[PDB]
Amino acid sequence: MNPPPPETSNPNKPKRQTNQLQYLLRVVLKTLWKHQFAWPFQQPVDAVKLNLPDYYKIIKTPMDMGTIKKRLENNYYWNAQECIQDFNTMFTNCYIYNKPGDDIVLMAEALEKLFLQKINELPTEE
Ligand SMILES: Cc1sc2c(c1C)C(c1ccc(Cl)cc1)=N[C@@H](CC(=O)NCc1ccc(/C=C/C(=O)NO)cc1)c1nnc(C)n1-2
Repeated sequence: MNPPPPETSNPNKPKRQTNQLQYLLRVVLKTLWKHQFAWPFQQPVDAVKLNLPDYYKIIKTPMDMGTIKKRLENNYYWNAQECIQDFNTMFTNCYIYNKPGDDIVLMAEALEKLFLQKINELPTEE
């Protein structure tokens, strides 16, 4: 069975808007989301439909861009680092579960290259 998805709303979690978080939505997420290779990462891994019964035995901190998108739209984060960590968790999970040269790894690598290029221009905090 699939686990519940990561939370995207929690009144107990401190949060704010920052210009860096705005950039993470308007530049970083938008750039990756529209990419031809985005689709496997646009929602949680459905280990039932994909017949990956071991997925959530290996991947204990799942993350995906659907979750990130909702978190950004909900202003769920306190700082840019929290959101950058979610992106890196997503990429790392893919590399942990899969193997070098797999199609899904090539897709993650293409998205990660753009992620790195955009994060390199993260604005200074206002
Ligand atoms: C909806 C999702 S989420 C997700 C995947 C898919 C289809 C994929 C995946 C996505 C795109 C591509 Cl091109 C190949 C595999 N992988 C699995 C992991 C997975 O099933 N591995 C086995 C697998 C199954 C089918 C193919 C098909 C190739 C093909 O060319 N189809 O004809 C290859 C390996 C995986 N990991 N991390 C993520 C994220 N994924």
